[PDB]
Amino acid sequence: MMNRIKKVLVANRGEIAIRVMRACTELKIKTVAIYSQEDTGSFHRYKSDEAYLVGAGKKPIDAYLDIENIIEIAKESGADAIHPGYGFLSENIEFARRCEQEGIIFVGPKSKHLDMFGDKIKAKEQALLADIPVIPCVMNPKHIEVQILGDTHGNIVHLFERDCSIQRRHQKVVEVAPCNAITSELRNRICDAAVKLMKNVDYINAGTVEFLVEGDDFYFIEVNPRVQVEHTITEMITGIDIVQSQLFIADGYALHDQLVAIPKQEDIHIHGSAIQSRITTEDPLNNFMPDTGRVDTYRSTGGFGVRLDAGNGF
Amino acid sequence: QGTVVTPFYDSLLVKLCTWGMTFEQATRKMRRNLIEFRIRGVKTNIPFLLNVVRHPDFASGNYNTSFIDTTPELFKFPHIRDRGTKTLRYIGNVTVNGFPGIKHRDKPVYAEPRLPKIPYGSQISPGTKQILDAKGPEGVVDWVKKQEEVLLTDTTLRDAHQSLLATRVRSKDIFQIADAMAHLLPNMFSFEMWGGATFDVAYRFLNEDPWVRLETLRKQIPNVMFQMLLRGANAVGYKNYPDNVIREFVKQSAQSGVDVFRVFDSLNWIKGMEVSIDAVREAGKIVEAAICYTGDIDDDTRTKYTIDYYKDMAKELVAQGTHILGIKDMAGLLKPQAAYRLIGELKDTVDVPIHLHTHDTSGNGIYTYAAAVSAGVDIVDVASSAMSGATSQPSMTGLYYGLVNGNRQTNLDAQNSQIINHYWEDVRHYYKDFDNALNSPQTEVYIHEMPGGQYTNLQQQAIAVGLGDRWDEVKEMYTVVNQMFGDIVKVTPSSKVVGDLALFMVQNELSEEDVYEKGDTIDFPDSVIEFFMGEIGQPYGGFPEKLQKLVLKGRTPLTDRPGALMEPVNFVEVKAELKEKMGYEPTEKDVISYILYPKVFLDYQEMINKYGDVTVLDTPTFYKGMRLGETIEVELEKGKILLIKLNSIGEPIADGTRVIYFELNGQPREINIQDMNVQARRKIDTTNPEHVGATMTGSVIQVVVKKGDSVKKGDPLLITEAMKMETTIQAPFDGEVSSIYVSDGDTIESGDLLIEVNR
Amino acid sequence: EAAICYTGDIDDDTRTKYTIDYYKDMAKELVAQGTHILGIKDMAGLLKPQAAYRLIGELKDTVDVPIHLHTHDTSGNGIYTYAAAVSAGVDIVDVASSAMSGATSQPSMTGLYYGLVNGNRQTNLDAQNSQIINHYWEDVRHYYKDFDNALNSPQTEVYIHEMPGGQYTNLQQQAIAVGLGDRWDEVKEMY
Amino acid sequence: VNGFPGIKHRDKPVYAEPRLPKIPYGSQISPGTKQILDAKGPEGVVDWVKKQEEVLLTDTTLRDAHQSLLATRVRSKDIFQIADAMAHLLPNMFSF
Amino acid sequence: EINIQDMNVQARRKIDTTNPEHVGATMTGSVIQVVVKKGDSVKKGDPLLITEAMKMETTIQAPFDGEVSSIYVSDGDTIESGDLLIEVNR
Amino acid sequence: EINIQDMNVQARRKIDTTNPEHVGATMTGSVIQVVVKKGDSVKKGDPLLITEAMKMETTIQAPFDGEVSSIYVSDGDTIESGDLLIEVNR
Ligand SMILES: [Mn+2]
Ligand SMILES: [Mn+2]
Repeated sequence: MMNRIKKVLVANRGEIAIRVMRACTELKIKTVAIYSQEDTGSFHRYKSDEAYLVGAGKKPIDAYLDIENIIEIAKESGADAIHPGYGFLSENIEFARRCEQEGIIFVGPKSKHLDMFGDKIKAKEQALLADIPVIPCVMNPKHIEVQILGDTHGNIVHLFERDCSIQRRHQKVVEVAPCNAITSELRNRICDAAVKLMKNVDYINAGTVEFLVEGDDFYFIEVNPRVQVEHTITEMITGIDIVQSQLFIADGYALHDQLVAIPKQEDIHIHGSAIQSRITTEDPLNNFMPDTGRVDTYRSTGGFGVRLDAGNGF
Repeated sequence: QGTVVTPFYDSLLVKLCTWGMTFEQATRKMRRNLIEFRIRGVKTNIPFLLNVVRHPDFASGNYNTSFIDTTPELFKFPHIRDRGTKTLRYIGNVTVNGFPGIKHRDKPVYAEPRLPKIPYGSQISPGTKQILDAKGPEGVVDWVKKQEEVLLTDTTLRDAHQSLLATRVRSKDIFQIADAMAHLLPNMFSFEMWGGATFDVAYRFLNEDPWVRLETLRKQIPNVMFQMLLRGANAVGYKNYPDNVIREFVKQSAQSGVDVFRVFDSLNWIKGMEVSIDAVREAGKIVEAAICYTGDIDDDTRTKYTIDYYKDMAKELVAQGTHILGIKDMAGLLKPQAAYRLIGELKDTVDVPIHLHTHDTSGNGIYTYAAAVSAGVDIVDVASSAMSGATSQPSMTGLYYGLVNGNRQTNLDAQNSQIINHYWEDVRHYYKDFDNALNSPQTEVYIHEMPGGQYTNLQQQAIAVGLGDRWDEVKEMYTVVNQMFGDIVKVTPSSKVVGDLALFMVQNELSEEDVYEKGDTIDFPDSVIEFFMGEIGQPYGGFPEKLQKLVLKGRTPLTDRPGALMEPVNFVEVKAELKEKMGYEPTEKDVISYILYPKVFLDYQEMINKYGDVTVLDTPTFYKGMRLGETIEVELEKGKILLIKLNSIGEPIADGTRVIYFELNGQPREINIQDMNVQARRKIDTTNPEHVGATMTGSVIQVVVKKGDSVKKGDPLLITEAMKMETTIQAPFDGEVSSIYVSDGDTIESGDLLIEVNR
Repeated sequence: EAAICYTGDIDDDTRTKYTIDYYKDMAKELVAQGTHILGIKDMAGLLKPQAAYRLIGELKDTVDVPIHLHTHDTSGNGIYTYAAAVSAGVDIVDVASSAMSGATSQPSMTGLYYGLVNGNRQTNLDAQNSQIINHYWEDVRHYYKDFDNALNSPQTEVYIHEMPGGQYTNLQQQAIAVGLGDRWDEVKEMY
Repeated sequence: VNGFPGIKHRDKPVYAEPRLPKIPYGSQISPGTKQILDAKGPEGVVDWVKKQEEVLLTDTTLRDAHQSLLATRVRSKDIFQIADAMAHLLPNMFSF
Repeated sequence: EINIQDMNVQARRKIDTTNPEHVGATMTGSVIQVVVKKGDSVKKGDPLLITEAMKMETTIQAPFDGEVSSIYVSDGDTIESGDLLIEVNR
Repeated sequence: EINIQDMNVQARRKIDTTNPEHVGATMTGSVIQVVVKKGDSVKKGDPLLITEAMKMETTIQAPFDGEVSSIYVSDGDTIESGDLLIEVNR
């Protein structure tokens, strides 16, 4: 089923690590997990075919940033490719550069894309070269992102938008797709705007373009060159497995190859509406400080229209 | 999680539904989800749904109502993965009942052992193994002649622990250092790493495969030659065996990666090695025919085992065609001045390199090695310091430092060998229970001549049989008996004969004269009859005739190699018999192992079927189980780990069965272990009618049922006394008997839970 | 028996402080100070065998008192070192019952007897008698299991760090006591 | 009840009675190096030593040996019990 | 799981070597003094308790900043190496 | 002192090394079979019980003529060296 990618090492932890692993097994790809010492018990370690300790001796977070140890493990284990997930090293130039150099497929865009979009300014720049709106401080805006996919063969699709406006102290809390309270016309101006930018730089794999909206204008603010936490809600309204798509793209296929099954832009539609809620140990009765300890009872839920993507809640 | 499914309603646990933009997509997600599910406690129908979903007629989209009842591939299921459950069954069993033959005690808290830090993807030097591959046996020999330094064979992975730790060192602990060994010790002539008592001890006591050890290691150390110790006549086995068995064993040993065969006879009878030697030549490998040292050539009183003796035999062995001449001082009897003279003379006499092997029993090992080195010896056997001394080999680093300022040096890297040594320093603690050799010089061996190993061993039996008080008597008798036999070379198996008879003569108040007088009325141990029968070769100088006559009792001693006289084994027949017993196709290796150790081979199979490949466990777990609240990591294969934790240990029911409460990779698991060694009364759950409980205060006369018995309503479960007047507790329904909380005898009160009857 | 403590390594000229001339000067001052027997106290078992031959030889050429050698079998070369010393003329050596010999103790009295009994120069000992005594210690040692904590096998590292027989086991204890058991190698390097 | 300080508290083992050398009753201790000292003092012993071709032995079993291996814990009771035998069986030692 | 204090109390746990939140005895000896209570905040290096080793007092410290959890020993208690003494949550 | 049989039973004694009426285990293992009852008469050398040592059966005999007294073990029981097994009165 896969051309070059026979084994993927998932260089992350938690929820997104499990998501990737699940997409890999669906495509018959072998998985390799990494865990910090501190994460010796994280359940994502039990979801992969192989697991290896990383960052021995480093601090909890630094251990998942140990590029060279990750490369050692990638190579040791026979990993054709690395999925960096979100956060951690997913947006880190040295890490992409460093994979490319080792002939290890980086399941993401090219290093130069992380470069032009690692900076808050050189992004502004690229948005100007694209000929799309930007800010020159905005009143009561909606915060609205557009999902982009793009293959190595110059095809580039969008998967409509997500409304990420519900925030607490500027951190996302509930995400809704699509943005129910805007017009079809505005939706396209924004969506086409993000395609324009992402084609303009020949963007590769999954990425997201963020916009602020006031009434009927919108203004570019950011590109995240990675999967996002809320991609879930987009898969739900469009039908398109984003994480499999990522893998397919990086292997070398093209969006519409019948196996990858991504429709033509005209044939991509919105079906229904979806909401995401992130369940965390942040205690609202204690200033949202994360609780700790053993989870003695954990019982999730089910039924029609329900999706669960488990982090370290088992 | 924690539900009790009952037999009354449908069985349904959960409806799993998956979706795609296409059927094809949905099928992949169903596949993943069925596999990713974990359900334990009860069997499920998942193996079957997978078969359906994977079938290409399912994927095609074209199936009809008679798809299943006519696709019989759907009902062939794979061999279950229950490696976890097995591992838990092993651990729970040693934790509750202890490991056999050692005192049962809390598992200690151990240091993690110091592993040498090797740069990642570093570069193993070629060594002596490459020379063999390119230029064969003669190439290695020529090479050896060129070297001014003395060369080192390392015995740490075989004779060293055979001597100090009852050969109990496990493959896991050996693999873990092998990589480093390759990188850090590339200049060794060889690694003695197989043969001796390791073959049977691996199977019999470690529940692991010696062939796997040899083969895993071969890859791990590709630069240095592997050496083994072979008893000529009987290989590594316990008998005599027909020639084709010996040749097959050797052939496989050679394929599997053994490069140098040290071949000896326990009586120095050259005929007894002739098959083996020839087989080694034919495999393209190195032959190290060996002469066993005994007596004391510095003492002319003693006229049997003299320097001319060793010289004659050195020549015959070159004539018989050995690449390297080995001198095997099994008991550490070769004093230093005699080493100088012996090695000197033998160098004047034969044109092959010489390989010396002593034991540091007396404290003079190194000194003896320094003498040997001054006289030209080509190769000597040493061990890591932490596994050296006493009845082991002298220290490899000890030797390096003792010679580094002499006329003649060793090629070793002290620092490297010290770093390796640390690993063994640590790991040795795991084997405390087998570290029983009193580890200090014993110069008495110059009187009695008991080999390194058999001293600790023979003492054990003496103690076992109530003679621990009289060990000195037995050591004196051991000496007497060697004289009674006309003075023989004592090493396995000649040594056993001398120990068997020594024990017997002490046990039965028998002197030497007592045996000459009343010998025709006395029944001597089987090994002694066998010895005089000729069943382990012919002693130099031959049997003493009067004593032979008394022991055999008219029996007619053969005068040839017992392998000449034996029906060759039929490998095709034996392989089929075994296949039957194992229930699948055995390897050429399984077969030879079954031939050599039929019983213990099958006991090994029985064991790994019950508990899986327990080889993989860390040694402290292997011998001691788990502490409450401990977590271990069990490496099944690189990258594939069982994180196992032990939470608690259930109270026993009547037959001793406890439930052991584990978490395995996040999954709570409950396994039943019968406590064999048991030194609060449960009441019923009034709600549950599967509970059968006592009605009044009294006792249990008789329990009439066993766990798993089928019952029909009204049937007799047990009988309870109430002031001596018997009354009979019956089944309240049809069902199956479960746990039984009481025994004939037990006193009981009303409410007391007695028996459980599942529907 | 005024004694000179052996340290360093006189077979190594890199090392210029504790040399054979050093031991010779001090041997004389000590005879001057008025010692009946000159003792050489190799507390750490550092005196290799060839250096023993040379050292004892030289010191015999230099002073007219008998010489008493004392080493520790820490490295595994104790006996060998004693045999060298014996070849060069040493008058007296310190040994112990086999069952209390080896490792950080003295070499075995019976070990020595048997190793020399066929050389140019012998010891005056009765093997059999010393073996019978030895049995007593073989047995009694078990009483002290709880204090028998020296890892009893050669440690050639003492040639790097130079920790005496006793203080190795001891210093390790404190290292362990104070939470540094994991880092004992660091401490030996620091020593 | 409370254990001995500084060691793990554990059941007392069942020990062998140790092998004491059999000495004839009222046997006869050889003079040795101690007599030389008493008669001829330090110089006498020194001169004696110079005469000996064999190498002489000081036995460290009762001091440095157990200082090294057993934390110097060997007790006088265990030492007295072998001393008689020592005198009879090891008379040729230079010193103890 | 609920925590109930047993008012009327009439086997020694060893450490989980893996976990550094476990503070365990280094050598055989006893507990002179426990210097902390459950829930106390500590800074790396601070004094948790004091353990005797043949009468010569030595002081067990916090291996990091954190919060004190369960305490398995009391002033008096006799201890062996490996014995779990105190737990310090991060 | 009166002897009462406890019908309802829900620490291992070692031997008194001094006393030869005590018969104790030689090595670590278990009890296969007890061949005698209390009050049985024995002649020196007779079979008292059989003890396993790594599966290889070995037989504990009477060290003299006498009478069997108390029996501290049963078929099944696990045993260590020094463990008092049977008592044989003269
Ligand atoms: Mn050997
Ligand atoms: Mn000293």
